[PDB]
Amino acid sequence: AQFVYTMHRVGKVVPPKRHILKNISLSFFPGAKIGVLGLNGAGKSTLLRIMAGIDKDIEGEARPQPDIKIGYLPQEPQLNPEHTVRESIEEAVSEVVNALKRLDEVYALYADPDADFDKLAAEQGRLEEIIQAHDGHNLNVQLERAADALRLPDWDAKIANLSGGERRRVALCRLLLEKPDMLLLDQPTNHLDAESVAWLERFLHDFEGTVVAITHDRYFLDNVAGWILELDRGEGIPWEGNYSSWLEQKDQRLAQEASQEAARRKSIEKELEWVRQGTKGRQSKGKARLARFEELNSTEYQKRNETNELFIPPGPRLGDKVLEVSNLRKSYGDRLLIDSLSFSIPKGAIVGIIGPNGAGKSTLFRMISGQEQPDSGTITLGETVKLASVDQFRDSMDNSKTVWEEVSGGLDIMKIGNTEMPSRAYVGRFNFKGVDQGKRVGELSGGERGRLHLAKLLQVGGNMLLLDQPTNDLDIETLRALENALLEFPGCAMVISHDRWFLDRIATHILDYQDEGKVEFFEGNFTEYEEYKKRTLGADALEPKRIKYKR
RNA sequence: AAAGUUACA
RNA sequence: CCAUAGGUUAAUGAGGCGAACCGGGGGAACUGAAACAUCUAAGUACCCCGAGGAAAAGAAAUCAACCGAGAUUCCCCCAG
RNA sequence: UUUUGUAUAAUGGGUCAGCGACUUAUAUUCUGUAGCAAGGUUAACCGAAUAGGGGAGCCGAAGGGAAACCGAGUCUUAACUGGGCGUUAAGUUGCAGGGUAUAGACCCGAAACCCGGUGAUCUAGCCAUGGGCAGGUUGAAGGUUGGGUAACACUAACUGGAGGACCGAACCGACUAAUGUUGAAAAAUUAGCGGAUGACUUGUGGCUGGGGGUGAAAGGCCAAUCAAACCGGGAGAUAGCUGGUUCUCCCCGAAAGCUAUUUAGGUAGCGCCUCGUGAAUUCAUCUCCGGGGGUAGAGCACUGUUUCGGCAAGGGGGUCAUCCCGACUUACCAACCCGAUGCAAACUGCGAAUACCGGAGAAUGUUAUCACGGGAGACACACGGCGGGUGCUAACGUCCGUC
RNA sequence: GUUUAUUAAAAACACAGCACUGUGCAAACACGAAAGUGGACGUAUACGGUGUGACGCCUGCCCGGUGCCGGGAGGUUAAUUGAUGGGGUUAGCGCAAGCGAAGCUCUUGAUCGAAGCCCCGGUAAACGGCGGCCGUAACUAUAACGGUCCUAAGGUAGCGA
RNA sequence: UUGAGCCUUGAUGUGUAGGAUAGGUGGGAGGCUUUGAAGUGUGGACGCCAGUCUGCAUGGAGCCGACCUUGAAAUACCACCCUUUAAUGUUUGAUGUUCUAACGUUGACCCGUAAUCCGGGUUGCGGACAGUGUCUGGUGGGUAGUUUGACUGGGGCGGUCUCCUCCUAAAGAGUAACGGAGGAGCACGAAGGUUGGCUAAUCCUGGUCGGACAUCAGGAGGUUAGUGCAAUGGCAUAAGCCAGCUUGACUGCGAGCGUGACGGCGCGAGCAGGUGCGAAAGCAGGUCAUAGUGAUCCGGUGGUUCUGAAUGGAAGGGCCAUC
RNA sequence: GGGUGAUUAGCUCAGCUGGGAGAGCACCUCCCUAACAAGGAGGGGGUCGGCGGUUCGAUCCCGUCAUCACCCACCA
Ligand SMILES: Nc1ncnc2c1ncn2[C@@H]1O[C@H](COP(=O)(O)OP(=O)(O)OP(=O)(O)O)[C@@H](O)[C@H]1O
Ligand SMILES: Nc1ncnc2c1ncn2[C@@H]1O[C@H](COP(=O)(O)OP(=O)(O)OP(=O)(O)O)[C@@H](O)[C@H]1O
Ligand SMILES: [Mg+2]
Ligand SMILES: [Mg+2]
Ligand SMILES: [Mg+2]
Ligand SMILES: [Mg+2]
Ligand SMILES: [Mg+2]
Ligand SMILES: [Mg+2]
Ligand SMILES: [Mg+2]
Ligand SMILES: [Mg+2]
Ligand SMILES: [Mg+2]
Ligand SMILES: [Mg+2]
Ligand SMILES: [Mg+2]
Ligand SMILES: [Mg+2]
Ligand SMILES: [Mg+2]
Ligand SMILES: [Mg+2]
Ligand SMILES: [Mg+2]
Ligand SMILES: [Mg+2]
Ligand SMILES: [Mg+2]
Ligand SMILES: [Mg+2]
Ligand SMILES: [Mg+2]
Ligand SMILES: [Mg+2]
Ligand SMILES: [Mg+2]
Ligand SMILES: [Mg+2]
Ligand SMILES: [Mg+2]
Ligand code: NA
Ligand code: NA
Repeated sequence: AQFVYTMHRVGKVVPPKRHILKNISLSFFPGAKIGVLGLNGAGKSTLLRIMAGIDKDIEGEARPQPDIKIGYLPQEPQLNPEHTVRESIEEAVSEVVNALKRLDEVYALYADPDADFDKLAAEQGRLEEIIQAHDGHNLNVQLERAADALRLPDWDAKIANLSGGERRRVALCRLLLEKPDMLLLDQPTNHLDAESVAWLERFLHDFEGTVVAITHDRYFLDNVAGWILELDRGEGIPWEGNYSSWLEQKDQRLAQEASQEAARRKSIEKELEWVRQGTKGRQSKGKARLARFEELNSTEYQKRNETNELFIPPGPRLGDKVLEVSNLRKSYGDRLLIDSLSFSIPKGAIVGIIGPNGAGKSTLFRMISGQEQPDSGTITLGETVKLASVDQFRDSMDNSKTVWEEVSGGLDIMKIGNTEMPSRAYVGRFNFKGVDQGKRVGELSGGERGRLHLAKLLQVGGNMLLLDQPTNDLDIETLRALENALLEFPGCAMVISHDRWFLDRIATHILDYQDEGKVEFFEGNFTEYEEYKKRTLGADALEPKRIKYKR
């Protein structure tokens, strides 16, 4: 069984001397499915950037087999805002389109005999060969089939005027149109809804080539992965099994490491007590034991686990009238997202906003924050309400600035409502508890980017929160910390998310989008929402179709 | 399940 | 009945000793390195086996450089 | 002899006579001398063999560059106005001598390491075999006969003769003292002392052998030797350590410092010594001239420390609305400004004498100066004067500078 | 009883007794390149090693450390095997460049890979270990008692200048 | 019993539009089935739930193309086929059980032989285990060879060991002590280069929250400030502070010096080539200076046909830059 | 004589090359109770040993002294 990829002694060093990856020796075999786990900063995206060939700085040797295609989807897929849907899409088939245009230019040869045959007719064969390498002529059908299978927006739509989920779908389609042999995915379900994620995971299970996927979720991982690469601090640990068994193994590993560190502390204290005694005569003391103690005094890497410190500052006191919408309606062109929506938000409530992609979830936040003007108006907030909004996109932070400068603005004392707070203490409240204040925004990882985003955008101190997909790149630990912080909140919050479990653990009012632009509002949590649906239900259970890619 | 004590004419 | 091992009798040799030299089987350490462990001393001292008047080697599956020389051994250079 | 320094009460020598320590291979550099000279010279070897042949070679006349390569030039560099190394000075082979290298390498001297053998006639254990233990005590089990008991159990007397049992000779030891310590004796004698039928003692003969044995275990014993026997060899181990180093005269004449050191008592480069060669009013002294100081002394503008006055903010405890504006007390702690007065290695708005650096001028001085080359020794210093650190303004203390 | 022949005869060694442990016999163990011997012409009521040391009353708590015993799941892991990638050479395609078949080579090293170690239990007549500070009762004299920190556990019986 | 691979035989391929599950080109015409059907009843499998594939039963001659309005055409073969899958083979690999014939036997019997040695022969029992050889991981004071620094008011213990600043240090340099005080093992693509511009600390007076001290205004003062970090020396022409443009934090050299015992270290005008700033004169080969460090060996990386053990390459060397 | 460590609320102790400074029980009030204990609710405390120092911060960093706790004083 010839492998597909190999890494031997692969090591990476980041600023100062930090071995994110140390001695990672691995082989990737045909038909494999690997899920890469770890905390927010472990080095998963680093390892995939190495596997994509983008990073060659590493120590060791990492290489794929020759003439195998690696399709790399990062966790920051960039697209051309000028481009429309088709203008961004065809770049994945640009060879065929460019060659076809060249054929159109060449066809004037047989009209005008200028440099007739010995100069370009021979190259016409090379052009027809590059068409033949693909289907080429039946290309519009390929594009239509891909768009149908991935539920892409119509090609006339622009890219800036696109929802985050559909943006990720465009990136997925442009990646998979290349038709590679090894997929590298960096959180491929970042902004996807339930149907999109289910289709993607079925496709991944069907994929013939190798798949290496980074995921902070567990159910999609149980679906797709064949084995897990833990990727702890420094070292990568393979594992055969499911997420819960791997979790058990991980707790056992961390408990053993904690016990060994405690024993090390014990032995070091004992030997220090020995070192701090006198010679007692003209006898040994001994340099061998001194050397043993000096080498025993070493350094161990503590886990940079976020855990429960996510600091949501308390806003101003909130009256009973918080938010009210009456007959809200919004449409774009001919497709309408919200139609005759009315609801009131009692104080203290967490509102789980759910629905498919581009259904209007983010545009609702735009109206509430006042950046968009509804057709049917009647959005209102109580006079005590102070709004703090967290966007679906992090594209507002200066990647040059450091963490502390970007969060705090450079002022040593930070004002949060009534109380002045030390900026360094406030930043450290968001797990940047060391010299992590010095890291650059661009050099931060995706999960650290989300944490810094929350830190910068919760400082306004509003007692109404408008969080749009707040747990995008976060792992389970930061997710739990955020859930606890949201629970210990005096004000009220509206959270848009696609994590059903995270939304269920905190939501008190469900705002769910449906077809034909109806936004059903339900006061209650997800358990009683499901119970209400069961009480007044409809008889069927089959959502998907799982269309195809090939042919 | 827990439930101790509290000087006399 | 086999046959072999074994036994018996003959003839034929060799045993042991000896100074060095010679071929082989094993093979130190002190010392030097200003310590020492790679390294050196040194394949030396020593032990053992086997010859001979010498012994070993010896007649290219050797060198050399498109010219060539022609088995082995020893001496002087090459060259510290 | 060793030392800073010895009559030293530090070492060595009783004395005589004899012996006793810088040698010999090669190789290399320098000096003298001899021969030839841009040449000199052969080695092995042949040889009627100190000749004569033999020129294989070696050194020299050309260097530069890592090299290719170029060449009285070359290298560097894109190139050098450049710069480094060379060109404008004879070598070579003997002989004698001074060094160095390898050999024991000036002589003597370890404790040790390795190799091969000799030892269990001493002593450790064990094995086979066969001897020794005067004399006297105590009385175990068991047994018998009676009492007993249903039978036992038990009990008495008699018996019996156990025991790493008791006392004590031979025998085996070795606790105490004295003597003896160039002894009667390289461990004993004398007077006492312990065991003395046992894990005893003893004869003869065996067996275990050196990182091995044996050990009722002390590192004990293994031929008067044992934390690794003895004999022979490697072997003249090695010894930065000690000792010793032998005839005479003449000339010059040190150092005990710096730097480095697995280095401090060793060594290396430099300083200082000597010999040779070559060179300049080269060097030294004094006079004059041109310089830089930040020392002694002094001073208090600076950094600090100080006293005393005069102005005096502020600061600490009471008299009050023991919140405000503070409204009033210091026989005041107190730097800030001024007037006086001190102190300072790490203070300076000042500042010598000397010393040092350079120039000129004589006189004087066996060139005293510098460079190169051969040979060293020395790198433990001592005290005294002057300037100081340290110490106690101690030390024949210790550490620097200078004489 | 033994011991430092030759300054130590003792409280030292031994000892009967005790315990732990190994050992199923071609025993463990020891001497020995080996053969083979002892153990033993014995056979777990036997033999070896270790500690303690008649007898009497006893021998408390700690398995965290070191060792030993058991476990096998997972991790790390040797020699082996030599996939894969890279390079050297060159028949040719080019005779300007450069590429490069087959072979042969240099290197790199996928896959396979046991015991140990990590890990999980046990074991102290295995080697070993067996706490602080503060307050508190008719005098502060002391604390039966209490608070708290730490530990693997905090020294029990009995002895004690 | 399995694991893996390979060859066959099957089975399988729901987009939209389309008659309805359409893999790809085919390449061709009609074949299929009658060697018994286009079906009904029945059983399993797949099932993107439409459905097409299937073992059967009497009945056994009709299903699609061809026709085209779809990007494409009609399981209407064998294909070498792609995708998944399942079966018999095939190799191999693992584990297990049985066997005997290697091997063991310190079981019995027989012979050599008048011998509990040894050998041979029968037989029993184990048995490809055990055991040994080579290679290899672990353990291994059982044994062996060694190491285990120096200074030091004796040694040990404590402290120190390299570099920078001041004093000791005696007005040139240098100058010791286990003398007296402190620091370094870096920082900076600006905090470097230039060209312009600018001048502090502290105090007094007036001024909204606002005072002992924030920002403002004017007066004294005159560097008591500042310098990336110790101390010393220096700095107004600022070496201090601000801004524009920038990369001289250049490459090859280098008269001449200073300082070292040397290794080495430092300063440097000027020359050549290119550059930045400035209108120019000019300045710039790092930073106000003095700390911020490590010889050689060995090896790594890039460049250079300098070398290349017959020749052409190459390996390995050298040179340059660097780790 | 030399060396080391500790100092944090009333007590015993945790405390990030910074971030009012924390835990048990003590203390305060209120419930519960005839009344106390125990139990339950609320609450407050601080020289971070002290003058010192590179610092965006000194509790943890920064020489020192103050005290109590140790350790060593060997050949001699
Ligand atoms: N140049 C850099 N210098 C210093 N730290 C860096 C640099 N680049 C990245 N890092 C750090 O390396 C860490 C690893 O980041 P990385 O993106 O690999 O993590 P991740 O686990 O893959 O993230 P995520 O799951 O959130 O996408 C982060 O903490 C990041 O800040
Ligand atoms: N300016 C616009 N013109 C046209 N269409 C627009 C415009 N802005 C947004 N849309 C579209 O309208 C829909 C609204 O989507 P929106 O960004 O509000 O979030 P969502 O789709 O509800 O959520 P999510 O961000 O999670 O996908 C999307 O389909 C989006 O592409
Ligand atoms: Mg040796
Ligand atoms: Mg030596
Ligand atoms: Mg030695
Ligand atoms: Mg022959
Ligand atoms: Mg006398
Ligand atoms: Mg004398
Ligand atoms: Mg001569
Ligand atoms: Mg003998
Ligand atoms: Mg007597
Ligand atoms: Mg005898
Ligand atoms: Mg011997
Ligand atoms: Mg001898
Ligand atoms: Mg020798
Ligand atoms: Mg004289
Ligand atoms: Mg010396
Ligand atoms: Mg002196
Ligand atoms: Mg244990
Ligand atoms: Mg085990
Ligand atoms: Mg040893
Ligand atoms: Mg200027
Ligand atoms: Mg220039
Ligand atoms: Mg210009
Ligand atoms: Mg080369
Ligand atoms: Na990532
Ligand atoms: Na959106």
